[PDB]
Amino acid sequence: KNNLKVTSPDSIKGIYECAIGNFGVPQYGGTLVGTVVYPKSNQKACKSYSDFDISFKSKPGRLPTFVLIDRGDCYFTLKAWIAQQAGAAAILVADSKAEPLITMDTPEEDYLQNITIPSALITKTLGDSIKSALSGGDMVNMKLDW
Amino acid sequence: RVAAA
Repeated sequence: KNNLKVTSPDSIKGIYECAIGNFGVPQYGGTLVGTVVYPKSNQKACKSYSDFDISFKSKPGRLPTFVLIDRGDCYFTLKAWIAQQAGAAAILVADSKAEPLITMDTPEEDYLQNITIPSALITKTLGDSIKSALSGGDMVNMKLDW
Repeated sequence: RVAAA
């Protein structure tokens, strides 16, 4: 029920719908500008990125990292927890089917109250556009106002 | 809708 702004590159800039995850209150409230990274392994973030020696920590003076993550195989909350542990500043979950947006919900059966990073589900189309812009060498910048 | 996964 919210949106987001891809600010770069020109080929895909614009305002896109998205569905904010229904878990965690972001610690540093306000507006967040990031650079989008699509991981080369563990793209569904159901296992820890440490096992892969993969980190999304940004170097001093560079944009915080927004990790693009594919839907599948594990709970949304676990993906947010795993990506948070790898140091992403936010998580975008590309939907697996082309369909209207759904709201990522919490499960029940805990780390849940320890999830802090902004989370959102985007459409498969925007997910595919971002990946193709990145594949072609353009960094994909993005701003979140939630 | 909503979902957990």
